[PDB]
Amino acid sequence: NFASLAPRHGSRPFMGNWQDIGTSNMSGGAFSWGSLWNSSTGQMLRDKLKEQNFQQKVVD
Amino acid sequence: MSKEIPTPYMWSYQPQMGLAAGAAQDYSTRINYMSAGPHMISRVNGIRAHRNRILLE
Amino acid sequence: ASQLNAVVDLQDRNTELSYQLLLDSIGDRTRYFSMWNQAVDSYDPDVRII
Repeated sequence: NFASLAPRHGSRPFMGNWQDIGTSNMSGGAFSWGSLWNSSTGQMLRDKLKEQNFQQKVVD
Repeated sequence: MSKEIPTPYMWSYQPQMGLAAGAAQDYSTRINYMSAGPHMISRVNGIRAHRNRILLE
Repeated sequence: ASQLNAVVDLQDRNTELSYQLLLDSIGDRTRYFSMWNQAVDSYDPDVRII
């Protein structure tokens, strides 16, 4: 019916899961993809650069 | 142990000559049930009997 | 009642190291949990490698 106006992955309209429709509140509500004087100029730059990507559960 | 359900003997190969060397009872795969009651002990004995039937045949 | 033990321990097993590896595997390790004194040992990677 409405499959026409959907991105198509090839002769198969890419309609997502319907399970997903809105609940968050204050307890029991959590979502994935969670959070995470100069002496030695060694791994300091490495740690500064380390705050640029998490591969934790990269999904694609 | 028991003369009716015995732990099997496993052959040892000598690669070099091609004959079979001496064998021995299997000593690496024994089950330690020394901390079990009669139920599981009978179950394990039945299992070893099944294994022996498979081998003989 | 059953005057027989139910935990069998050999000298071969290393339960300390096994528990360490399990803790590493199931969850993150660098986090600190004071309940079990759960602090993992480490070095400054600048001290180890100059």
